[PDB]
Amino acid sequence: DDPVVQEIDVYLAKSLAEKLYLFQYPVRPASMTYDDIPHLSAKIKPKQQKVELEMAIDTLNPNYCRSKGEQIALNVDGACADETSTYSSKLMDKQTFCSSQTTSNTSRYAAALYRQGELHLTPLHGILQLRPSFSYLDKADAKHREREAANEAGDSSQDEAEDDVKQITVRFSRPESEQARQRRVQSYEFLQKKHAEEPWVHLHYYGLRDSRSEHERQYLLCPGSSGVENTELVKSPSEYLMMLMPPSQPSNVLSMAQLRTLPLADQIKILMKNVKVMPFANLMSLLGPSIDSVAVLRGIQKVAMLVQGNWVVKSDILYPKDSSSPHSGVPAEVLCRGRDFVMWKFTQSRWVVRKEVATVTKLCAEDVKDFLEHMAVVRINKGWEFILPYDGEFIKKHPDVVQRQHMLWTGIQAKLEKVYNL
Amino acid sequence: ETLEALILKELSVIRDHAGSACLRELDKSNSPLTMALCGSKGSFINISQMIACVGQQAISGSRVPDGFENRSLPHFEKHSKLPAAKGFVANSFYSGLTPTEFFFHTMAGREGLVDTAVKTAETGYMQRRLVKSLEDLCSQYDLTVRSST
Amino acid sequence: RMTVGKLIELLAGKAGVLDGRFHYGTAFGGSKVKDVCEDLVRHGYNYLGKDYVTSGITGEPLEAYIYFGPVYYQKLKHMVLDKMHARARGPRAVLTRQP
Amino acid sequence: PGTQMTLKTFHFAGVASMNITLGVPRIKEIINASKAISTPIITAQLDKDDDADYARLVKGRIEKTLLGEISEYIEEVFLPDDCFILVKLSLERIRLLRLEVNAETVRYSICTSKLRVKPGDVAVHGEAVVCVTPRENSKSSMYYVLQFLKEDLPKVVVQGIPEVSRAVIHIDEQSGKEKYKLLVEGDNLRAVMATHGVKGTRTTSNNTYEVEKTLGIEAARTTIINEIQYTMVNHGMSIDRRHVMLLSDLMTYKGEVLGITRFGLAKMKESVLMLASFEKTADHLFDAAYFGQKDSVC
Amino acid sequence: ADFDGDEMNLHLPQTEEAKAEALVLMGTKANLVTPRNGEPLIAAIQDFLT
Amino acid sequence: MLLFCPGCGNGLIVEEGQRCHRFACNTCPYVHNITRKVTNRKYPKLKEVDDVLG
Amino acid sequence: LPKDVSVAELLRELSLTKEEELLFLQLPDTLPGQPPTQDIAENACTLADLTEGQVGKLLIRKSGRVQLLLGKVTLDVTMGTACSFLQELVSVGLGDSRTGEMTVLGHVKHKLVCSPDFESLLDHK
Amino acid sequence: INVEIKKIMKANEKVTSDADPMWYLKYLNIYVGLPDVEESFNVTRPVSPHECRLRDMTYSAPITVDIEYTRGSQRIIRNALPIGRMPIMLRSSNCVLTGKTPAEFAKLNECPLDPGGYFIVKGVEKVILIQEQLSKNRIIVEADRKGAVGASVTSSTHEKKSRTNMAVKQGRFYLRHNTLSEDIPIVIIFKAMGVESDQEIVQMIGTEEHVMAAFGPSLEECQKAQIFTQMQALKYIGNKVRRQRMWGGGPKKTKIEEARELLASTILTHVPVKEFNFRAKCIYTAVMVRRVILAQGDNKVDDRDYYGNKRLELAGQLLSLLFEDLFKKFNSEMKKIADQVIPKQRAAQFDVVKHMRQDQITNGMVNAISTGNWSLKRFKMDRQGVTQVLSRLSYISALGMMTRISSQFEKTRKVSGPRSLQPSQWGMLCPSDTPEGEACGLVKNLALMTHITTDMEDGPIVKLASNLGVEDVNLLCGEELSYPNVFLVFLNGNILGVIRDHKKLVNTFRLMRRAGYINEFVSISTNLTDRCVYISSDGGRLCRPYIIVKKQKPAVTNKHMEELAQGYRNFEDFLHESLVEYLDVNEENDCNIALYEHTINKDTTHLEIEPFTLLGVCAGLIPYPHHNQSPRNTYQCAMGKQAMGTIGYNQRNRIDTLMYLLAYPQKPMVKTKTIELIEFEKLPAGQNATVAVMSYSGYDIEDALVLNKASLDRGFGRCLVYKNAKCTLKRYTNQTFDK
RNA sequence: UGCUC
Ligand SMILES: Nc1nc2c(ncn2[C@@H]2O[C@H](COP(=O)(O)OP(=O)(O)OP(=O)(O)O)[C@@H](O)[C@H]2O)c(=O)[nH]1
Ligand SMILES: Nc1ncnc2c1ncn2[C@@H]1O[C@H](COP(=O)(O)OP(=O)(O)OP(=O)(O)O)C[C@H]1O
Ligand SMILES: [Mg+2]
Ligand SMILES: [Zn+2]
Repeated sequence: DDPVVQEIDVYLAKSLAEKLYLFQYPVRPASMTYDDIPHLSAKIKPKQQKVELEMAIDTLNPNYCRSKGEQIALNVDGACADETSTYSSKLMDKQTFCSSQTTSNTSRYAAALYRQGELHLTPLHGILQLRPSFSYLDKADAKHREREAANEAGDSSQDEAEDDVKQITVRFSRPESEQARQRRVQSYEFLQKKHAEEPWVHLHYYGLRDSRSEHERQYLLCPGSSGVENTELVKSPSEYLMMLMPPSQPSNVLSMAQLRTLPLADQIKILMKNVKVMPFANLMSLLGPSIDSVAVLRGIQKVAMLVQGNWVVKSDILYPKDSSSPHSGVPAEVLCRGRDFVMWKFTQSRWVVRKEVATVTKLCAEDVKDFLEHMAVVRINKGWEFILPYDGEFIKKHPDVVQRQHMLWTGIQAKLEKVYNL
Repeated sequence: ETLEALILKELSVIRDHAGSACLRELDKSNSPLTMALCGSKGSFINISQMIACVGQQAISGSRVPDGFENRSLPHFEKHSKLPAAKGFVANSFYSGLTPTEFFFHTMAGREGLVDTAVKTAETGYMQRRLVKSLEDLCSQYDLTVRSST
Repeated sequence: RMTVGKLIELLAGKAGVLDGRFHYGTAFGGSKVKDVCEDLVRHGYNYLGKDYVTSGITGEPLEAYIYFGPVYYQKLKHMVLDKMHARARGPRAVLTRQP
Repeated sequence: PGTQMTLKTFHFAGVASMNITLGVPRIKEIINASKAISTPIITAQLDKDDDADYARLVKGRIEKTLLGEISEYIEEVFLPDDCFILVKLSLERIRLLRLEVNAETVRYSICTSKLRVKPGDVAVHGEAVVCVTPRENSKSSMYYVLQFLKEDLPKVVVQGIPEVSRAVIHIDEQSGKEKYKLLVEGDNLRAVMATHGVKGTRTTSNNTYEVEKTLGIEAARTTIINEIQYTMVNHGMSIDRRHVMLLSDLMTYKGEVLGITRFGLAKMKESVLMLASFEKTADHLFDAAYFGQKDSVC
Repeated sequence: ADFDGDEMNLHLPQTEEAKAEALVLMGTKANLVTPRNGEPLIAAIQDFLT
Repeated sequence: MLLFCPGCGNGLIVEEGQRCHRFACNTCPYVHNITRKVTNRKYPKLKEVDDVLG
Repeated sequence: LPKDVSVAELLRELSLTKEEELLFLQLPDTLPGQPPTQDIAENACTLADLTEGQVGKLLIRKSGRVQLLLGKVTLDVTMGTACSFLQELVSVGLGDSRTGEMTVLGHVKHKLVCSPDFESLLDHK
Repeated sequence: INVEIKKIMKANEKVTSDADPMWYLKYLNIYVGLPDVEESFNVTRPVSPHECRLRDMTYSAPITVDIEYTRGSQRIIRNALPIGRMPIMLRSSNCVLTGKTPAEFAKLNECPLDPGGYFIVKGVEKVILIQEQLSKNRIIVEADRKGAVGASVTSSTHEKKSRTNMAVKQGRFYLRHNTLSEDIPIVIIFKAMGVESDQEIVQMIGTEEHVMAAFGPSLEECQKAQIFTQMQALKYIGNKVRRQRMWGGGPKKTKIEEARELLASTILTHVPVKEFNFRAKCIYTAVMVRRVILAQGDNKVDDRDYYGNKRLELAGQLLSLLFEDLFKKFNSEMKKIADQVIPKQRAAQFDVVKHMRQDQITNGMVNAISTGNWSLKRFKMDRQGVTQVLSRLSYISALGMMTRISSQFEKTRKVSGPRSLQPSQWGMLCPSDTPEGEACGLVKNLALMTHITTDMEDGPIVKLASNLGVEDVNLLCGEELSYPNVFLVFLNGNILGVIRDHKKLVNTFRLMRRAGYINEFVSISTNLTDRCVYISSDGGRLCRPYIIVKKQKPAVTNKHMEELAQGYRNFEDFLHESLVEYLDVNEENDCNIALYEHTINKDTTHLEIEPFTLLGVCAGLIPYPHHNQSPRNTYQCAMGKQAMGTIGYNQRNRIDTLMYLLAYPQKPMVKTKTIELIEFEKLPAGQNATVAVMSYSGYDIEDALVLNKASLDRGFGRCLVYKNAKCTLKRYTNQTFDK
């Protein structure tokens, strides 16, 4: 699936980045538009965008009821007051559409204008949903309330001068508790008053049929060459993935990933502590080919010993100085001595007898069993055999390391003969 | 429901034919067969279930309902009305029951257990009421059953 | 009760004690009947557990073979000594003078 | 036997449908003598038990059929001169189900027993066409009260007993002859017996209250006995008929079927101590203290 | 009963009249049949039928 | 059936005007006269013939 | 009306006809770029920080795949929710602090959604 | 004790009194420390759990906190001031038993095989059973007593829990809430929540013909009234509102204000409103009405027994709630004492140090863990039987009682609806293990291989959902909700948005979770019947590990198993390498799992690790359970909890009110792998006897057995019963003592 | 509460 055709280019325009709004009518299908409806005005605020459109509707059309129009006009407004009237004439002539804010940030939304062979993207400064607002009914209810008050007052023909002098009812500006103050701030009335504090801005309407529409429609384009290498937008896939997903901030607790993040020495130490038996090639494969062999060799020579070409973790690594036998509680030094004796017996011969080790080291059966299971397997009629075969390749490749390990084992043998009196 | 009835009929046919074959092939002096013949304990159905083939696991007189969406267990396809996927047990107790078959058998067992648990209390209350209501009648010497009054 | 699992456990335990092994009764698996039957016939015992047995009372052999084998029985806390109860006149409650 | 009963299922009594409550719940409903029971069954015999056409005819006669179940389409037509709801009856389905219903019978069923529409508002414009013309009744009902009739008109009955909800044609396949009967899942025995073509002499019912109210107290006793015996036999366990006879007589010795609940027990018995011990201790004790009713030791 | 750990109660009457009534009316030999349908309950059981 | 006013979007009742029946909204003077026939069928499911079980 | 696809949409918009069309596409929160000298941090990079000119290409592969090559990475473009109500894209330019102009640019009919090809980003490294 | 306690302390870090301003008590950091005993005079001493068992005391650690306050307007700081005592769970992070070797366990007189995880209070071992409840913030469509198919939603936030219902009793949708005098039509609530046009409401409910036909009656009923604006609907709601028994304070015409507050905060608390913007809440109620309409036809009624909607609360959440309640009570008491002391005492400046009672929290915790009855007035939660006495009949008894789960139903009657064994319990709970009797079906046990998830941050989940093309719900109208290809994506009961081609979304989310960028415990499921994509990240959900299968071949090979056996890798490596992943009930509902390799077909997404893990701990002892009947396995599990045998290696030093030991216990010959896993062979509870199946002497008629006299004479079945007799010689108020 | 039946 190769890009056979339609290799369209994408351009970016910043001319109307702060002047582009998206108005959508959830109740008006796309078939019918407001191109023929003469608009009158549009109130708007720069901050806390909430636009209110005031349009005009026809009356002589057959789809308009003149009697109900007169009725609603008399209900919303007075008889002939006309100082603050929602409608100039005695009929419902003006219609109000109120805007609701969908989301606070609209940076991820952009308008795309498609021309032959190119697509121009322009950011949106705000997106609002326009719906037919019912505000004339609130004023109608207020007028009905004031008319009821007027009737209650005119219950009598001649109303005597009421001695209703406004006594001084100046209330305490009581210090409001922090909880009550927060409740007041979070109240809907406070937010509405704060929104109303911002002054309104009046704007005229220019329909799509106007020449100004086609005149300003060209600003969505940008003057530029067809082929231009963008200076930005050059991060690798890994960098993009790290950007769009930023981070939040037994002895085998550490996993492989956590292991690889540690220095080479710690990696080798933990690998020898967990496995306790592994060739050199397996260690090189697990650590990775990008690591030099000399470094891995120097690291493993400090926490391992050579037995029949294989590498066995040192005794002191498994049993720290402050540790003890989990079965008998003997000090870790005796466990280290016993494990060294077992490793020496394995280096001297491939077959090791459990009874002989138990008799020489004077240790219990469970400790010798644990020492043998770490580096040996039970073979019937033969005793205990080293788990891995004789690896002569590593011996032939590194004779100096072989000699170093041989002299170290000679020293360990001298120490064991001095201790156990072999 | 027609498909359900037909599948249940086919599974019951398999069950009864396997049971008949096991009864015909079994030789005399068989302790289970003898205990089923004399009626001391057990029956031919239990023998067929434990030797030849376990029957269809029926919950409330119907196949295993779909606990998950459109299927009893995720191990079967969606909208799959196959016998093995609705409660049927092809294997016997001797050969061993598969995980799904064992789960369906445990479902049937717990259903029976809860049924008996509810029955105990319900019949206890019914017996209490019936006895408290009927404890007054008695047979007189004139062959007329009269109340306390 | 159709407790064929008990018979399988008994056969597996017999085979294990004969060959000195611990058979596994893992759910939906474990040692099959054929392996234990082979182990039984190899040691000279019957391949079905049933063995020739003589009646201890009359001293005559039984007409039917008996199914012998090692079974893991576990004793429960329910004892007759703790459940045995007998009440004489004894004490009575203060509110209602009853036992 | 209640403990011996297993409360089984799948016992459709040979019809593979019409789930009926049997077992301990059924014995409970029987002994309680409740006026309304769950899943009432009525068995009716036919005069012509060998013909299926007559069986379906009597079924349609007894079974409740709504207007929406026989009409093929209902449409609100707002003509420029007037608005009204129109209903087109499917004569084909009518003759298939063998229902003796026509446009005039539908019009007569309208305006009666429901929706209060007057006869002058309903008209017949053809062989299978009916018209309904709502008006501004002024009882919070403007012309747009259409929206009520359009929701209620489809559920107006055109034929059958309102109480009857479902009736089926059961067949007994005796080797001598295959006969037909009606199994009605309703709670109206009088209407079923009064319908044409139904042998009212051999019609039984499961609801004891209806039998008591319709055919007397002895009929109720016989129905209770038969129902208890049948419910007990369904589970394979048998009881001597004398026990159920004594139970039914004790339930029907005051002329009215009184259940075993606290209400019937109080209506039957008179001892204050027994009523206080069974249920409603304080209430019964205070009532007796008020009435000063002396209780014997009988 | 099934002899699987069930605890049963044993009562001793304290009156000669009660003793005689228990022996006569509640006698095991006199209650070999149930009053429900007259079927005998006290009969052979497993290990006796076989 | 349910219809809405293009002006405000509220439900349209049917009322008898001075010349002909018309759809009208209860919160605005918008109206719409009926010119030709308008129908809204529902097609109820009928009763089916049920069978002779047994 | 059958559910159209982006590839056929663009094909019939360019081959079957030549009239321009206004589209409304939804870009991800962060673009694969860095704010150019915007005083920073690995923050969000939106279109408000990028400059004019060619920023990416739109490829239509076989089998109906529609991708957007916006540099080293490639997103995928799919059809968004099929909106049927009126959507008018207008330009509200406040030229003066007292009087501004509202310019109806056009109508919005189709909606696109651009998403990162997470599978490619994962199998890459 | 390491995270939640710090969050609770931070939530109430500052407490101050209204009188005498500029005075405050600020908490800085709280510590629990190691377990200690207050025996010594004003001195602490390390104490082992066995010593607490012997001395009939509690095994708790001192809860201290560093604080800073103002005595006389001069800031005084305390770095270490004990405030309470928290009972420390055994084998916990701060417990002395953790990180100890069997020899060190012997030095402390504790069994190494002891499961632990139970509290020791006043010498008794109490265990907090895992509580099971219904998932919160979820719509439930169910039939009412009269057969009406209505809906319910129990919105539960960190402060309030409110259950609001919706019924169709009279063909129209009425919404019922505990704060409304009478249920009101749903259209009035729609008009009150900002959306006043009926066309928009209908589009939000649905565009299907039957949907409009069913919703017509509600529109007509609303039209009959004069409610057409938001103000009128709010006034009607306020008229349908009742004061909470004369709330203190001047109302000042708060009818409409109270209505708006109840609509914004009280009703649907889980649905958040940015600033009195009910758009999300409007869409939520519209989707609920649509679900009710769709359910009013085909009877697709959701079931409560579906464990995919169940949540398990461990001891952690219960203890967190209890500690929060106790800390709030302590802060309130301190504020009251301050208000009572500071304004009238003397020029001697008052300080909280002289009034910080340290016995409050300790006594509260002790009573809550011992009695087991939890009464939280701040949440109005009155629970009983939360803690139970650990049964020491045998090792298996305790090991099985530690993994128990109780039901919210709190068995008191015969419901017979949750008692059934649901297929949703596959791999999570043991089907056979259940107490035989009245508690059958409602007291369950966990499976051998299972895990309970915790709570996540939910941040990266929302970020990835937003970056994957999820369109904002506020940007489009509700009409898009009626399209067949548009699927709703939720998040813990909250509408996250809409999406198209949900297959891509689910695949990418699963791949990202496998990669490691998303927490492996976040579950994603899809429901095509309702067309809803559920994203669950709350804690308490049951998850099970499964091997990922791709193209008829499992990801796990023999080489990986060899590496695991040799120690090159662990289970966490399998989790990171996209080899084994955790699946939830709701997630596995859409996935295809294979029992064995031979069962793997083309349409398979996962593979079963082991089938025998379906059983629990008690059921694991059954040798060859698939060859027996289910009641047999249930009775075997019931009696195994009462089986007689050794308890541990410290059973001789242990002194309990009743203990049963076996003279010569022997390990079984036919042992299940579960026995080796739980190390039951080290502490067997039975003996292997040469049983012969036959009838003898007719003394084995019904379930009875005949024993050999010589066998019993040679030690077979010999048992030991140990009882405890405790006496106390206490000192009374007067200077006299019991001698 | 746990159980026993
Ligand atoms: N350990 C124990 N717990 C009990 C006992 N009785 C009740 N409970 C617990 O308390 C809860 C029920 O309390 P009730 O039994 O109603 O207590 P009560 O009978 O009102 O108390 P009293 O009237 O004093 O006997 C259950 O959840 C049980 O766990 C008992 O005898 N021993
Ligand atoms: N709640 C109870 N009420 C009355 N009796 C009970 C109750 N629980 C147990 N029992 C006694 O125990 C007996 C129940 O045993 P039963 O149910 O017949 O066998 P079971 O327990 O199913 O054994 P299987 O599982 O068949 O091996 C009968 C009854 O006398
Ligand atoms: Mg018993
Ligand atoms: Zn209108």
